[PDB]
Amino acid sequence: EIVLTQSPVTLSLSPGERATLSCRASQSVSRFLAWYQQKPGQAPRLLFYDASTRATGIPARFSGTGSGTDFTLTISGLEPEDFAVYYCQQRSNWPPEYSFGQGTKLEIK
Amino acid sequence: EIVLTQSPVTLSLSPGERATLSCRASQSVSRFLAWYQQKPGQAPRLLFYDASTRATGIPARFSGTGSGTDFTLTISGLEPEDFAVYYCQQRSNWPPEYSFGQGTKLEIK
Amino acid sequence: EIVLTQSPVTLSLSPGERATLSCRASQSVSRFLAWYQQKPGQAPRLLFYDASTRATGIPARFSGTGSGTDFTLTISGLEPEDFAVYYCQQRSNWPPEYSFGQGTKLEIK
Amino acid sequence: HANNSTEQVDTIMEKNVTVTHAQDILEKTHNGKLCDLNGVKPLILKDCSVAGWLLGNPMCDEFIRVPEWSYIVERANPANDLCFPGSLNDYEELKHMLSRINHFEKIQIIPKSSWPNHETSLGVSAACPYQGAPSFFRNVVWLIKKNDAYPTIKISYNNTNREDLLILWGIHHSNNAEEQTNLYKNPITYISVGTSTLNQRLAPKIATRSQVNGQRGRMDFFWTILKPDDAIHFESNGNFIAPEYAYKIVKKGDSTIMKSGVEYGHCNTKCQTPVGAINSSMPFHNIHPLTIGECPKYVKSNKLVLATGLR
Amino acid sequence: HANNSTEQVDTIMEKNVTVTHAQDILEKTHNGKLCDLNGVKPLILKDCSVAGWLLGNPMCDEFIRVPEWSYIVERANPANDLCFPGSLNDYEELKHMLSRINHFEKIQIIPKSSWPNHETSLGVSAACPYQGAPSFFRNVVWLIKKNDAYPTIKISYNNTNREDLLILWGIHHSNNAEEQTNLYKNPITYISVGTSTLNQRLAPKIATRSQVNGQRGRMDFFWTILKPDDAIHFESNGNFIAPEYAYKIVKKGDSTIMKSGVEYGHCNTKCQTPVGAINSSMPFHNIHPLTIGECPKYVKSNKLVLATGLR
Amino acid sequence: HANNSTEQVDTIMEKNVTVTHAQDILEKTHNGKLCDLNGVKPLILKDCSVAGWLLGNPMCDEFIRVPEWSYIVERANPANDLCFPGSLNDYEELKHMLSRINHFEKIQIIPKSSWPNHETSLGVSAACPYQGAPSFFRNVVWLIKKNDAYPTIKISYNNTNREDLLILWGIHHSNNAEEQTNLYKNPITYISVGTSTLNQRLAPKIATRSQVNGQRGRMDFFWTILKPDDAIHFESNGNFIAPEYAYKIVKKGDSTIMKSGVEYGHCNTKCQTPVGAINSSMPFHNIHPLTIGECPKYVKSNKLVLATGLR
Amino acid sequence: VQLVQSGAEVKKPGSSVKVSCKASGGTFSIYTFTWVRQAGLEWMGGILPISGSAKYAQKFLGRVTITADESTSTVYMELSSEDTAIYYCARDPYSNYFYGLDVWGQGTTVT
Amino acid sequence: VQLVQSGAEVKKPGSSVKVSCKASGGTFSIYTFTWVRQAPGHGLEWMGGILPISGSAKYAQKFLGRVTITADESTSTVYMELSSLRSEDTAIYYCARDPYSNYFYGLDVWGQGTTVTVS
Amino acid sequence: VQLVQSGAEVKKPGSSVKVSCKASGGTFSIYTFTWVRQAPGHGLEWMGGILPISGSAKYAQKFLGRVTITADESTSTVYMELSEDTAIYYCARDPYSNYFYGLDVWGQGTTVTVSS
Amino acid sequence: STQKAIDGVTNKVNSIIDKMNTQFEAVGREFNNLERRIENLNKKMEDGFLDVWTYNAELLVLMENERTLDFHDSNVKNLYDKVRLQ
Amino acid sequence: STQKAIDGVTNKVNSIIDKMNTQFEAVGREFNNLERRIENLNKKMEDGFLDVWTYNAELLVLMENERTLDFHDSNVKNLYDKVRLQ
Amino acid sequence: STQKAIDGVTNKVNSIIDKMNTQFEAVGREFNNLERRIENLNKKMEDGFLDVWTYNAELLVLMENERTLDFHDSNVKNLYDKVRLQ
Repeated sequence: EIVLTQSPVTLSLSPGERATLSCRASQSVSRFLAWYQQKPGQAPRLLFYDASTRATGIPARFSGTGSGTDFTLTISGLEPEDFAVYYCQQRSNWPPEYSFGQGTKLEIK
Repeated sequence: EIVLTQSPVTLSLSPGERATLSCRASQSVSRFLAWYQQKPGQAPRLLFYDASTRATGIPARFSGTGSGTDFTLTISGLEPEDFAVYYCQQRSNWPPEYSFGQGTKLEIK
Repeated sequence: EIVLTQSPVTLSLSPGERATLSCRASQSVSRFLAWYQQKPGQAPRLLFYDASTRATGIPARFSGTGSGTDFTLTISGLEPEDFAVYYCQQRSNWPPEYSFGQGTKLEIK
Repeated sequence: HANNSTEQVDTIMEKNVTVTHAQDILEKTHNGKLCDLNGVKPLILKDCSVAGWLLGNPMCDEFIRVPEWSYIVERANPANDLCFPGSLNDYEELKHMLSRINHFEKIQIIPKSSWPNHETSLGVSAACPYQGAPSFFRNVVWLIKKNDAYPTIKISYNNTNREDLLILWGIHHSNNAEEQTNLYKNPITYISVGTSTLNQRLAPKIATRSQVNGQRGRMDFFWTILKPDDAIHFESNGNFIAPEYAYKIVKKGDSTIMKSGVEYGHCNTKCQTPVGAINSSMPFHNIHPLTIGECPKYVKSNKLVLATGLR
Repeated sequence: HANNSTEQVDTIMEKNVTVTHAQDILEKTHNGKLCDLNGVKPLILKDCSVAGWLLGNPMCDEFIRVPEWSYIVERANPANDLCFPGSLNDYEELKHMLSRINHFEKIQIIPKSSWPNHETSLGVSAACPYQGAPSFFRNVVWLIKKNDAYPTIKISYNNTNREDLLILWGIHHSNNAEEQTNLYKNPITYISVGTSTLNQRLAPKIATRSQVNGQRGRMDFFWTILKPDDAIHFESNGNFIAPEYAYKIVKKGDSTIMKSGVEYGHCNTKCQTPVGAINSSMPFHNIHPLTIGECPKYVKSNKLVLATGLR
Repeated sequence: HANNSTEQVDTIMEKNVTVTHAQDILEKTHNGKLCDLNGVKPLILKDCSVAGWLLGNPMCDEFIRVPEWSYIVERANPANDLCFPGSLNDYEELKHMLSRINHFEKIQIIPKSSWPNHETSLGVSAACPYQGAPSFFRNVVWLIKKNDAYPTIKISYNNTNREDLLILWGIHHSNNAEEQTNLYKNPITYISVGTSTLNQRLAPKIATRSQVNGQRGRMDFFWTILKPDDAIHFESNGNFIAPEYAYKIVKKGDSTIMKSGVEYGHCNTKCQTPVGAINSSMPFHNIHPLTIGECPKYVKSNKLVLATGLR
Repeated sequence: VQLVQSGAEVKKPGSSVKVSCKASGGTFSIYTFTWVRQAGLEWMGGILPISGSAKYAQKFLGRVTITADESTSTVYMELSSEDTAIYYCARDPYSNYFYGLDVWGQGTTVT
Repeated sequence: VQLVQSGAEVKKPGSSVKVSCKASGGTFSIYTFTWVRQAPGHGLEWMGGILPISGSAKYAQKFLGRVTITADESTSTVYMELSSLRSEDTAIYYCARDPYSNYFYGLDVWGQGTTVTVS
Repeated sequence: VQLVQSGAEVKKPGSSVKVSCKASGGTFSIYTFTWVRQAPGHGLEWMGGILPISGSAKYAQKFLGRVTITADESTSTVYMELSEDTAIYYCARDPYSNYFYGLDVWGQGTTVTVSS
Repeated sequence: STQKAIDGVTNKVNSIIDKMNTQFEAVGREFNNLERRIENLNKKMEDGFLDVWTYNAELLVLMENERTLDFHDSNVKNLYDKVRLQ
Repeated sequence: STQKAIDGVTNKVNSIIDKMNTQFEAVGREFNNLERRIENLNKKMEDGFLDVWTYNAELLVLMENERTLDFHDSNVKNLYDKVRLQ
Repeated sequence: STQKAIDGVTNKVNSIIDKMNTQFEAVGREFNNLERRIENLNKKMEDGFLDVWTYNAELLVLMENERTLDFHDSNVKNLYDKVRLQ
């Protein structure tokens, strides 16, 4: 199995500045890491995938790089719709087994 | 249908010179005509064909060219055996259609 | 058939020299001859074959050339073991017929 | 020396050098019309394939007899072609045997009066009509039962002439069993052909197929070449498409089967490119690389002028 | 003029002349790793062949759905291949059809609910197991008698889509007579397929054929191409390998079916030599004469430096 | 400098320039006789085709055992050839398998004592006589009924030897039903051959043909390759031509099948051309473009001399 | 191929006369035959025997009737009232091109 | 493709719940399906799933003997059977979908979930 | 391949003998076998033999039509029928067909006494 | 004087046919829909031969023009040299 | 001086693929066991085409080097003679 | 000084083989009576390869002779000019 640890749960944030996340691998994950953003109340939602690739629907405001030991997700300009919890995921070999992180929170400063 | 008119029927001549015939065209017939020579008391004989070229057994004394809209039959030197009535012919369409002229007479003086 | 005549039957020498032989021809043999030697009291042997070349087991002391119309056996360096009678042989066309010689004796002095 | 002219040439170093009077070597213009080769007058199959001609398509009766030719001109996507759907076996080999025959001669072999107990006039179809009325190929006979009988056929032909023949026969691929019963009494059928070099046995095929030209059925034809003093033996029990007319060979030379759509006009041409007649003396041409007769070589470059002067 | 350098160049006279600064034309360095082409990611069949992929090899389940690719990469002497001994007919033509197909779509044409009086889950064998348990192919069906009966099969399909399809079926070459009466019931058997431009009839073969992979019997598969508004018809009496999934063609382009052994790593490549990626600009290369994309030309010369400087 | 001599050479400007001492590069002389290659003596099939040697022709007995050779020489339109009319299937793939075998080893498989219920001596024909008496081939056996019986044949072989093998068998194409029922009591007939790679089934053809060599009948032969540790299985109900002798491949190398008419003389040769022996030491030759062993290159011009001097 | 016709006959006007065009010496089934009358020259039309039809003359498109039998090499004509003179016959070879009526008859008079 | 789940139910610990993941709108037999569990204070978890064309399951090495996952490919539905509930497992559960097989893009379509009560 | 022969026997003048050439060692049906006579005052002579596949014999021209030679291919044994005669008779072996190398394999002999 | 060198060789510089006489004449062959490999092979070999020949022709005419210009420069130069020395 | 022509035609010195734009591109076809003759023919013609193009490439690079050195030496010779006469 | 010029490097002049290491060696294949469609192709491609190679060889011999004569007059010229200047 593979265990992941993320950057810390509490991170106050105010509009104008910029916030960035991270979650760290344990043994090795080549390029298998997806993203989610879960606003309180509704089902999990998709975000950037493949740890670098974009997808339809998500605005250009959100971004992030990675594909290696260090994984990142960098915002450009804060918006009043960017408050939720964000997570990590990975996938194993042909018999497919998964594992999830512990999650990171974000709140208005 | 195709209509043809020839040179004037009466044409007297004496040995020692040339003779030339004519035959009209009306609507175009291209190069699908035939010549003839009928002496009194028998069927005619194909003198020239392809509306230009000649066949076997016809003496070299006879000639004649013109395909498009001119039709001629020229002799080099009048011989005592060149006395008969000559005619004009054509053919149209794939399913055989034919039509004949009226005829011309060359007579001794 | 083909008849062959060999060198004089009687020929004596002493060790330390060379001994040569001869086998004639009558019509034509090309290169279809063989060689044998017969020490007294046993089956014949096989010296240089193919009317020229040599076979395995025969020592290098024995030698000989030929083909064409003259045949020889240039046995050089007389050893104390070369006392026997040597003969000639030839072969014919499809299904074949054979014809042997008469033999030649090399004796001691 | 010095003069005045307005030609150009290309060299190894530069490409836009202007030179004096030069000599062009590439011929670019053409007549753009099909004409006659050395007096011999060609064959124009207006809208008809080779198979339709050799089998006798009902709407191709303009070529029942043809004099000596030089080449065969054909059109792409020919409408008439074959009507009752099927195939010609080794059809590409037959079109390779052509372009080597310059003259033909239709000869009558076993006639319509050589089949006493066999019907020969009630074989037609709506796939190949004639002026509304149904029809059928003219060089080949379809045999059907007569008074509820299809007796075995045993016929032979000996090539007494000093020429060779090309014989074409066929098989019928019926759709169902009821159709085969309606046409021929015997369910199981076969055809055998035997020559001094040939040995063939075939059987029909019954299955379910689609609709093309409104016909749910197929046909298959075959061809062979006979020899002087040789003999051909036919034997069949059903689904036989017997021949009536054969083809002689009396001349062998150089020809070419082309594909073009240009009209016919009276000329006297020497080399015939597929798209237009050409007559020139330059040692290089550019139009089309499939020519008949003698004419210069083919290159792709657009400018082959070679300098002769100075400066 | 005079300077200092340590270069060399070959000429007609001498082969060891040392010259000043020159320009290289040949390209030798290469990166030994298979990577992506213009953004699109390739297809890496790890240890499977093409027949195993198309037929659904149990030990090749990793490619049950694949996005758009650029090329197919295979490995020499692949282990999996066809488990059950047999032969795909016209196997070399199918591999030529690919390299012109760049996308696939798996469609369900005949579901398991369309076989009421026919077994479908008892067609396993020890030739192709899965985690020890026996199994069989995934894209085709092996039919077997049910309740001691094998009724005649009559099925059809009309390609309502605007694209073409690939259909795979097969026949069974039983070993002895007892085996055929065990799996099926009718001794004499046939298989028929009929389309607009197809016609085929086949029968099995019973003999002794030694032993391969521990299995003595054999199999034989066939393929076809369908068209819009066309149809396919199947009739059989036994020894039938019916299909489940077909393949749709939705894109055409340039590809290549190459054989290699190099691993996979993430990159961005423009031309893929089958032993190593290359990204260069000079107009000549030397690695391997089978490239996909846009590479310079291939020469066998070990050195192709052409001088530019003086002396 | 200046001298005197009477040579000539050709250049781009002029074709009749006379130059001083030059060096010739083309070979124009040849020995015109067939001789040995590096001491290895060739094989001269005087008047005998390959089909008559491999099968065994009664009037080809001179090659019942041959040593190691270098090349096979054959004469045009060979008279002896194969007597009983027929055909060896894939006759031209076999002649490509040859020119890679440099040695043969005749072996005795399935001896004459392995048939207790089938005759093997009354299988003669008048088309292949020996010294005025009827005979047949020597490497195969034509089985006929014995005591009014033709029981089914079930035989097998296992290639225990390291070297491979070449097995030849055949079929009989009878003329009518009476002939078949005379030779073999069973009307319906089949033969089956099964190996680890080959699978085959065949049936005869009964029809009427012409007279070739006075024989109204045909026979067909086949061939295969067997690998070490594998097996071959035969099974037949009639029309069988069982084998007796096989061929063991012991050496592989470079050879050449050539067609010629020159006689045999004793020499030593290295560059044997179809029409003449060659022993030269110059790069270019002009005689014939199908050589064996080390040889100079081939061109078609006649004046390849290149000048070396001045003036 | 030599051509000879039927003969001569005299009948009342308005009736029909069957004039023949018998020939021999080749394959008659792929040859074009016409009719020429002289009551200059005139035309009626004929029949290609392998097709089984006719192309009648537009001058009298309902006048004549032409038929041919391909087992005896004979062509018929039905002329069903100043016709008091001769009727000839002719033949031109080849189909896709026209050369000319090379083989002509001898004549047939009906009064 | 829509992946509306089954519904909601309440049952005391120790028992088993059959949470269903219904879907429609394509070929269900070549797709990847998994489960994500969310106890209140337990972030995101995972169990495993089934590929419906093979007939096996790749369970979770954390609790490899916990759950049982099966699929029916004739009605486009997936199951799950976790037994011996405790007081810890009380909150909602989720189902998901992942396309393609030889590559991992991401769990694209998720749904809305199923809520349970344990006491 | 090894060659062994019959042995010795004595018979009165005019009769025949049946000397054999028993052998073993491989394919015996594609080899050339002949006979050589070594009467005391006769040097080396020849009589002929048989190729076993063909089934014939090329008899000598000195004693034309004298002896009879036959061979059986199921037991690897050649025969000879010979019906001044006191002589020993050898057996030989010539490999290959289209070329002549030599009578490589030789026997050991067989003596026949005639006397009176 | 030019008649001795260039005007007398006009028949040779023109009508290059004497060296480019054996060219690959294209012959049309037809194949069905189950012999695609052979038809593809025929297409590529014909195109390759045509490409080789046009390459040769263009290269040949290029050097012919270059040597012709160099020839004119050379003989006018040496003629100037000799008339200046004399 | 040299930049007027040599450094200006350096685009022609490189980019040799301007004339070698269409080269025989090797493609892979696979034949089965019983089609040895056709596969043998394919192999031999492919190798022949590759060898022809290799010969062409080597020959042109040789001529380009030769003519380049010739250009340099003739150039410096003509500048030498003009500056000597001036 | 011809030993330094050409006489000591006559080996290369007679070693034309180094360029013709690989020439299309004709191989013997035949075809039956119903397969003249590729036998024809085989014949034409073999003839084309032979024609290409003989054209190459002849044209190469032509440049070699022309360059040899040019080289010889080059030597006569340059020794002429050194003996003139000295």
